[PDB]
Amino acid sequence: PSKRSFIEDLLFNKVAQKFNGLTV
Amino acid sequence: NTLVKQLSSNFGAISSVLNDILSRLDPPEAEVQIDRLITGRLQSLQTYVT
Amino acid sequence: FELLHAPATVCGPKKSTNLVKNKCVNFNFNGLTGTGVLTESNKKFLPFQQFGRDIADTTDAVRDPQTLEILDITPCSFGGVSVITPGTNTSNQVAVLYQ
Amino acid sequence: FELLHAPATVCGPKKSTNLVKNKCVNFNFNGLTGTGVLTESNKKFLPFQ
Amino acid sequence: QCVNLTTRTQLPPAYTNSFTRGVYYPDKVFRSSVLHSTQDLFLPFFSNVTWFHAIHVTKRFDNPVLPFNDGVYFASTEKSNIIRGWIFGTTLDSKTQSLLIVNNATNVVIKVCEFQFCNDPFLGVYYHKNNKSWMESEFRVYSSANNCTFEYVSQPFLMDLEGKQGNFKNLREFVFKNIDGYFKIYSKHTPINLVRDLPQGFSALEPLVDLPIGINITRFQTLLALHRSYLTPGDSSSGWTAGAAAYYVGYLQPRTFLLKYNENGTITDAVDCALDPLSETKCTLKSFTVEKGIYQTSNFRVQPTESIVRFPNITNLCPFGEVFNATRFASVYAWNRKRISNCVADYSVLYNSASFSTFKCYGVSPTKLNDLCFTNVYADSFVIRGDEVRQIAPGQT
Repeated sequence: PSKRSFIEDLLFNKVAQKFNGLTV
Repeated sequence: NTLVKQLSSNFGAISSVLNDILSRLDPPEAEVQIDRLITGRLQSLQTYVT
Repeated sequence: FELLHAPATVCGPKKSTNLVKNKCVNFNFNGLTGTGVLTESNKKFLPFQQFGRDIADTTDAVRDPQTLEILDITPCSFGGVSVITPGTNTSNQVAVLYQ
Repeated sequence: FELLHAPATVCGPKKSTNLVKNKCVNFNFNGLTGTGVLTESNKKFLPFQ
Repeated sequence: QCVNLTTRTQLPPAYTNSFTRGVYYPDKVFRSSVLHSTQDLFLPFFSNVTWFHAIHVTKRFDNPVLPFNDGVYFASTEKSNIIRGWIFGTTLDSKTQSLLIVNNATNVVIKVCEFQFCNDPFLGVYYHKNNKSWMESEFRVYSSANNCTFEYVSQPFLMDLEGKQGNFKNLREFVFKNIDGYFKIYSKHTPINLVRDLPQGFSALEPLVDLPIGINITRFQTLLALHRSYLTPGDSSSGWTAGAAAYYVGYLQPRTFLLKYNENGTITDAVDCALDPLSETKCTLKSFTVEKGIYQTSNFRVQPTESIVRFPNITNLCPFGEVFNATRFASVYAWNRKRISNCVADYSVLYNSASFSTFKCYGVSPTKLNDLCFTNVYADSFVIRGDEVRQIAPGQT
């Protein structure tokens, strides 16, 4: 489904607060 | 998580929620506790941004 | 007398009102006040308890002293205001962006 | 001699001194305590300021 | 009460729109080639104010008593000198010190006494045929004055008092404020040339004279004038002409404008800071030319509306007969502890039974007891000597 190779898809699996003023 | 633990502290007072201190102490007398909460939070902001 | 150490049983000359949901109005349960939207919560508490905290040590849900139900607290203070302008030389029109 | 809530407009004349220039001395104009040199200026300000 | 006018055709006032007006000097600091922004009560741009008219050529003569709020912007398009003076006060019934600022044809006398105003004060002159002088005839302003607190006499002059009908000539703009009793006056005259409405552009209100008066202005009223020629009989029925002037009554609101200082030191432009999204960016970044990019302003908050309270069913009253003012309490060493719960308690019902000489609450405000919920109330009663009450305190010995 994504435009990535088999090596790029293998390493992707390994890798309330905003209410207090911690926006992301 | 460090800034989360600082909000629950009293910083020398008896409570941490601003809606609890004003409900039991009048602003003319609660000024000695609100100033400690603001100053005690400015130290965590300067440390976090550093 | 103590403050916020036992369920309400004394209180004073304060009459109770109705219960409104899906609104970001103020609330008061056993002296503890706050601001948040009272919605539904699938989690249940314990019969020998009342208040409830979380990971951030905040009041997320408080048991009602009448219906004895579970209502989650969600403050509506969540959002920001932004504006993008292409410049005062091109045109005098902007676009309000919500965070 | 009465003292009420009305703004008191009867005070006392303040004693004025001289004017020293080209020296780093202390001055006090309109309650503004400052220490500097009162050098001449050519530009003008506003009559109501 | 007095002698007013008859057959008055009152017309409902209309609504107008401002054109960037009501910008005065917030401070007395000279600035040049530097931008400055402060918080002060100004006039919001593109606002909706009440527009009053005085057309007669019909039969209209309206002058209500509008309340005086924090800063009132007054702009009158006087074309033939119709508006004379203004009055200020609270009740206006010879009871409080009222501010009388009237601009007659002789001297600009400003007195602060206890005048007795009628239901409709105005000025009445009679224009003769042999002479062209606009002398003062009927003077229906006040009845008498007893005690006064301020007097002022201006220089003797001769007012023109024209009577040309058609287009407007002068434009008087006054800003009546009252900050801590100090009545600020900002006068600014500018000749105009149009039919009606309000001219555009930008003006600067210059101060006149400050009069420290210790009163409390609540309401005000703008007075007019009546020009009676030789053709009118001179009675108060229909022989009166109010002209065809108009005046704007606007109230100042606490806003924030970005003042502009050029090389001369005068304000020539004003930028909003909390109104339009485009004007807010120029005031936040302090720059009139904003580059093409993305910027941030304030946050987003939703203010609450209602407030519900949920307390358990407590339909019992705590007995104050055996707890307070009983027949005999215990000593200081063998004090008795009583548990009070499952009942509604209150201290405002204790002043009628016994006058408390010392009601000090430690660790809690005494006025916040009826706003919280008591928990485990223990009654610790003991009778000691009056010289030992000061020792009973959380911190003494």
